[PDB]
Amino acid sequence: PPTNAERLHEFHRAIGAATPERPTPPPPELLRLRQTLLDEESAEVRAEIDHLLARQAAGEALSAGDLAPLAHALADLLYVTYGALDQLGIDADAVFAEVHRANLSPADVRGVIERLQH
Amino acid sequence: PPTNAERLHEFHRAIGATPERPTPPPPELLRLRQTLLDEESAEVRAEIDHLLARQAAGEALSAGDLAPLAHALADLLYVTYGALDQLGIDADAVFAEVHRANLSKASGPRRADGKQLKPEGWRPADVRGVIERLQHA
Ligand SMILES: O=c1ccn([C@H]2C[C@H](O)[C@@H](COP(=O)(O)O)O2)c(=O)[nH]1
Repeated sequence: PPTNAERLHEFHRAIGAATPERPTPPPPELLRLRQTLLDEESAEVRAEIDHLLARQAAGEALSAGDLAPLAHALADLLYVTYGALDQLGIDADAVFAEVHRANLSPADVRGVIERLQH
Repeated sequence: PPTNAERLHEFHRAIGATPERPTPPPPELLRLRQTLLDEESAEVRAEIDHLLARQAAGEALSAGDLAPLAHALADLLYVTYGALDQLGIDADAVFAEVHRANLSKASGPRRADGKQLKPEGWRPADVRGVIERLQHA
């Protein structure tokens, strides 16, 4: 099964978006787009959390189905976060794995980037 | 090979914190996840602003210079995956549904900054149906 990071690679290739094989310093325009998309989706997460909190405050008993907009927005946020890493040429899974290693047990992301060049 | 969502599950088992099926959370837990999302987002925002300033000064960035951004981005994945896992929601099921509906945008126009937009007749992911599938075994 494809990982979510590999899925981003498929998406960018299907839309004609830069998706380099190895870590690649980016043009400013790429950085600016990635910041915009991250701001867009994290605002949507925030708004969907605010709706849940407001309903709960008024006594509503949330159902599982009631979580679908927030889950959708959280997945959208994953999507643009992975997307930033993909457009930088950086294997997100390799960086996530090193972060996970440190949390589970210090993350050397600089070392992962260096290794990804080769 | 474990996915990143499954790694978050492992991490939550290791620290003593999560449901198997979608479960409405207590409000305090929501406020907590928002706080964690807000802290890692701000790190990402400042690091990109950091790199943008260096380029505006004329610096040619190297791949090595990308490590704090890559680190901040992975921390953001971690707490975003963590949010879905504490909700009892399988991130990979949701993501696969979001992904299929993003692939279907390929023929749409593009915004000036490069954002892919939706073509005529596009239809969104049915994340409600994913939740119901997850809720009902
Ligand atoms: O250039 C783009 C345009 C869209 N998306 C994905 C992120 C979200 O999953 C979703 C957001 O699209 P909008 O609903 O905001 O148009 O599409 C990208 O990854 N890159």
